[PDB]
Amino acid sequence: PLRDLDSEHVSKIVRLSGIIISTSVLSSRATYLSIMCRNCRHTTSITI
Amino acid sequence: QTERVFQISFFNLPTVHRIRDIRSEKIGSLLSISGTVTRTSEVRPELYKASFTCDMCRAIVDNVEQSFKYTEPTFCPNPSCENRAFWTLNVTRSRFLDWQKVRIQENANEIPTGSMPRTLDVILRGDSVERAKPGDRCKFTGVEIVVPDVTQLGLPGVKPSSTLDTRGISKTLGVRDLTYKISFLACHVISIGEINELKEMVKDEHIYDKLVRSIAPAVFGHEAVKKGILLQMLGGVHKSTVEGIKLRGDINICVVGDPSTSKSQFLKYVVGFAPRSVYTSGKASSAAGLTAAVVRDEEGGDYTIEAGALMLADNGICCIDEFDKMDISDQVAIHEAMEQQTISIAKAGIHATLNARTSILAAANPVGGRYNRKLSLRGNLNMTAPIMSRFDLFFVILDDCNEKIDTELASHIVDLHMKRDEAIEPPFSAEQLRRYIKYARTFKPILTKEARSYLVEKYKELRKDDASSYRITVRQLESMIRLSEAIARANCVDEITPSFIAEAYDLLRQSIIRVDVDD
Amino acid sequence: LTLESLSNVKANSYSEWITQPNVSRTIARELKSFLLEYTDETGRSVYGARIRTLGEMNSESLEVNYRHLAESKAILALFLAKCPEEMLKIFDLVAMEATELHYPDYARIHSEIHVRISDFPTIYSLRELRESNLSSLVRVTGVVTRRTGVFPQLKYVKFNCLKCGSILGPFFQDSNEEIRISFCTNCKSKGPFRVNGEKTVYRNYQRVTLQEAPGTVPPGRLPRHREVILLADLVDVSKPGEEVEVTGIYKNNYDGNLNAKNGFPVFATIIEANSIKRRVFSWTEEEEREFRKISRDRGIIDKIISSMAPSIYGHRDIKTAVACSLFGGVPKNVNGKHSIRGDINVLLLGDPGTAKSQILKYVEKTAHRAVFATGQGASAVGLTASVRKDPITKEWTLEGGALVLADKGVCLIDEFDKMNDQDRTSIHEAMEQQSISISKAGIVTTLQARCSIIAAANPNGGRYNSTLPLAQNVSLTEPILSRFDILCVVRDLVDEEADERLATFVVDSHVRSHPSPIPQELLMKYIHYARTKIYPKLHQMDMDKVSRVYADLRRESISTGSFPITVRHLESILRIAESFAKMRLSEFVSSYDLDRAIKVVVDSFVDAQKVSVRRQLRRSFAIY
Amino acid sequence: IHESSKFIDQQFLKLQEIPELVPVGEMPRNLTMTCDRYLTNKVIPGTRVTIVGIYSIYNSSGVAIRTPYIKILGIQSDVETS
Ligand SMILES: Nc1ncnc2c1ncn2[C@@H]1O[C@H](COP(=O)(O)OP(=O)(O)OP(=O)(O)O)[C@@H](O)[C@H]1O
Ligand SMILES: [Mg+2]
Ligand SMILES: [Zn+2]
Ligand SMILES: [Zn+2]
Ligand SMILES: [Zn+2]
Repeated sequence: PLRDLDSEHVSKIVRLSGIIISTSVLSSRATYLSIMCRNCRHTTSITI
Repeated sequence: QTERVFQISFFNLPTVHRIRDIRSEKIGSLLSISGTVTRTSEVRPELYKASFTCDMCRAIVDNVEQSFKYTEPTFCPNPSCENRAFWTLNVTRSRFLDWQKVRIQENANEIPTGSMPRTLDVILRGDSVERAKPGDRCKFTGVEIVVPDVTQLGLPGVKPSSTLDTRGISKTLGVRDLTYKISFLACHVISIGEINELKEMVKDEHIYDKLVRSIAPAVFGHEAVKKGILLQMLGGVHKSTVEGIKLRGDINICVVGDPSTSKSQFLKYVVGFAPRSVYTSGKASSAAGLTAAVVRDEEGGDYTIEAGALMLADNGICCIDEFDKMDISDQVAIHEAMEQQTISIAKAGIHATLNARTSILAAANPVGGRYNRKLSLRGNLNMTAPIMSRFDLFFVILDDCNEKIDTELASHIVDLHMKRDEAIEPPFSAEQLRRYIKYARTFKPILTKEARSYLVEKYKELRKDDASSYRITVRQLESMIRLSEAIARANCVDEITPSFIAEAYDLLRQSIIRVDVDD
Repeated sequence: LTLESLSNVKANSYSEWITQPNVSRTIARELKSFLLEYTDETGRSVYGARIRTLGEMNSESLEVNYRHLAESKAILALFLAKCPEEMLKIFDLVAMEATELHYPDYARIHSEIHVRISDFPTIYSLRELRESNLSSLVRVTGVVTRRTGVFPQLKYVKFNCLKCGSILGPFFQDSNEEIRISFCTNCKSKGPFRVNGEKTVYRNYQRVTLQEAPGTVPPGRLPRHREVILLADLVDVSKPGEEVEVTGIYKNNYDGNLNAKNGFPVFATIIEANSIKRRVFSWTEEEEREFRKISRDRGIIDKIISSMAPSIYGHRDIKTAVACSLFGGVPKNVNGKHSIRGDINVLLLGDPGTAKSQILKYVEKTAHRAVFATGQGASAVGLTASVRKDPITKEWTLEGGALVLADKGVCLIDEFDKMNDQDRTSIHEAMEQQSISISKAGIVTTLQARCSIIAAANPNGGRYNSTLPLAQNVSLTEPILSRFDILCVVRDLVDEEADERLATFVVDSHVRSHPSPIPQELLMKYIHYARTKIYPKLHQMDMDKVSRVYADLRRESISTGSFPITVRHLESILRIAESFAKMRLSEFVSSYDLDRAIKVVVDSFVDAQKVSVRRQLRRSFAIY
Repeated sequence: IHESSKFIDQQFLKLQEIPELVPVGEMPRNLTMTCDRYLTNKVIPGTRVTIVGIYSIYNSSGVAIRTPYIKILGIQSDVETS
């Protein structure tokens, strides 16, 4: 149950039941980034 | 082993100053002032003499005097280190004092024409903390001080400013504002406003009649209300059962009359006599002003409760004029104070249970201006059923046209105007009567075996006679018991006798009136 | 050193005395001696047995008694009073070593043992505390007014070096100020460093607000309050509204920057807890055979009916109805397409001064899941569902009424006749469909409201009118009234003999309060076991009687010209028979139970009728 | 350089305990959950669900306190309101 959560269960897998009351709007997060340096013009990439 | 802090206390000055007469040429001198206390805070520690450690070197500087602000040392004592700004505080090895803040208000009789009351903040230290309660008249002796005030930035006029002199400095910006307000720091707090006579009173065997004839002397007649008010000032007994059921021991009275009757003089008498009493009116009072209100401290970190009429009348009598102009919202709080003796606060995330052990004196106008003798009591009043049930005595004042009574009444009224206060000659004075009431409240009567069986038959007499304007239930039996312990306290004895049961029964039966019917 | 040597302090203060290594070793050895050399009156190893029950449940906390430590070794008691913070670390290491000495490899099943002092002489009220009490052991009373959730606190912290990607080893957190590192041993740097959440071990944390109990506050003054911090096994013990006893340490919050903050230099205080104590329906195989034994005594029904409100005089019919609705029945689903409820509703209609609220109070102390709401008053719970904002956390919450909160239990509505339209709609929905619907703030849902209703109401005017039917004395409507099984009418009839006993009882109460019965404690548990495991049966040999009884009561009702009789009356008959049978922990509904049930419904119908109809019926139905 | 980058979707949800088996007189407690990619827009408020996830913390009065939250790894709905 939701009230039976303690310090033991931290970085561990739990199974929970309940009711949903909120759902926010979808946000954008990056997965692949391409960048450039504003002074010398060096280019590289990033993967998340 | 540390040294003991010493405090000096002066008192008994020649003159006492009013709050509306404080000037700025008396700053930093000794004076005594008067006022009424409204709000108090909890006791917190105060930094007095601190220990600091250097940050360039690690040296220890102890016993730095703070003097109303957070002062830091201005020179490392080592002749080598040249530190003057960088320090750290050892909170483990510093010496503290006790600190409380009190709020005061101007007394009612000292307010000028057309103006509103003034306020002032009082600081207490050491052993003077927790001597002032809310709703008290106290005299303070202390020193008139000034504290910073950033609320004045915006007022018209020239506001003084500070700067450093650049004439004399060799060269090849710190302006501070001088705005202050007047505050007060106290060293002495006092709350202001023989057996031979008491033992003489206890003996006289007409003491009850004299006490009745000493109440509200300015009012003419109306002896039933005078008896009721006395029994309400004396009180009953508070009991508790095995199951935690609480048996109530306060008497609640309601006086019913139209705007013609002299029903507000009774209330004004009680608010002038009794120790802890408050006078409130129906449409000049809000719910927060009756129960309580929550305000936040400037010091930060805590909150404070501010008392209302019901809390300022704890173990006392609350006076309400014009009970019929009360709202349902206020009446649900009054009912909570009457069934329970608690007030519940839930606002802004604060939960608190507060004590309201108070009696209710209330004056109500008939529903249609005048009292209809053909209707029942319920038909003439405008109260919620829960509130009406828990009132003990209902007194109705009706007018009669008799010539001799009119002559007496007119004589009395004119006498008071001609002769000032030499028109009363009461049996007892107010200072005499307070002492007797205080003595009487410390007796705890018990019932006797004759009393039990007399009560049973008196209850069966009431019930058979009621089969009217107000029907008889078990609540009336409990009211009978309460009134019995009230009369026993009036007689200053320790056990109830069947004679007092007769007076209680007669009083209750007389308070009831018969409904008039046509034909 | 020796024990009488320690009692000559040779330092500036107690704190600096206790931290010297030589005095710490001495006190650790002397604590080991206390642990392994105690003996009670008889001589039993008081702490030996506690340390073996430590093994079974595998707990992480140990209870110590200050009286014993004052008995044996007094300087330790003085140091415990003055500087408990330093003492408790030493005392907790000693306990852990002693436990390992009796349970090997317990450092895995648990890594630290906590000491909690049980008794302690001086007890303070919250208003007495002053600045002389700072950093000292205290014991206080109060009432719990607020509670927070469980947050994790750092215990064994691991750091990352963001140049060479290394995990720096366990570092300990003192519960005073946050710890920060400065040196990487592998790459030799003071660069950026961040805590590894995944490899860290945390601790339980919760905060509570304690208020002076209203009763003790001296006249004219207001209650004071303080804050309490609970760590590890102490979280979630005292729910709001209870009275507790706290043993802990009185400290200052080192607020922040004392600079700025113009004004006097004042500080705030907290209490850090060590032990909490309070100042049930679960049963066992010891009491089960006693249940079964009491169940075999003929006439358990009338014992139960007289063990109910054990402080209101007379009113047997209402007590019988209370027992019936406090035991219940069997809900039914016929192949997932037809439902007949199990709970039995009870309405009380009575004149002012007949003790209905007292029975409603009793039901709440006697029951497992019971909730209280008021129609026209001030209560901590309403009847309508809603979405509101939490003052503390600043969050939106879904809250149901007392009907939803009391699922599989009982709901107690006081002053039933003064409801507003909203409460009436909620009540009707709950009683009819047994589920609450809400469409607010994007939430569309249906909730379960399988609850029993008991209600109290006052007639119109104030007194009962016997010359008119029930529907014309009360302000409720037939749709709502028809959803109640049993109706009780309390009439204040002026009878000379009854007043004698009523007044006798009432006066005896006051006289005694001056400054058959089954015990309630067993009844409370019998009620839960019976309603958990007892599902009585309806074998149909006993169908012939009820068919012909219903036929007669239908033929009579139309002839006399009164309320109609519908099959809801027979359904109530059977549902009440279920309860009377379940009273005997039975296995097959008897005919005796059916006959007992029949009286309740027939009496209700007969007594809720006009005077003339009532005289006709009280003679016609004389056989039942 | 935004025209050369790729993105995904992330959502926040709050779960509440069943409003029925709650302590009497206390506000229900709730938890904050995070999900992304192929788990978004799968539920609506008012639904009773089974969630499998990881219990973790993030930093947001007290010496060292952290706020818990759950990373979603599965969703299963008891039954939906048609
Ligand atoms: N039959 C009775 N036996 C014992 N005590 C009784 C009885 N009838 C009334 N009382 C007592 O009389 C008082 C009645 O108060 P209570 O609020 O319980 O009555 P009520 O009928 O619920 O009130 P009301 O209908 O006026 O709102 C209580 O002290 C109660 O214990
Ligand atoms: Mg009631
Ligand atoms: Zn570059
Ligand atoms: Zn220095
Ligand atoms: Zn490194």
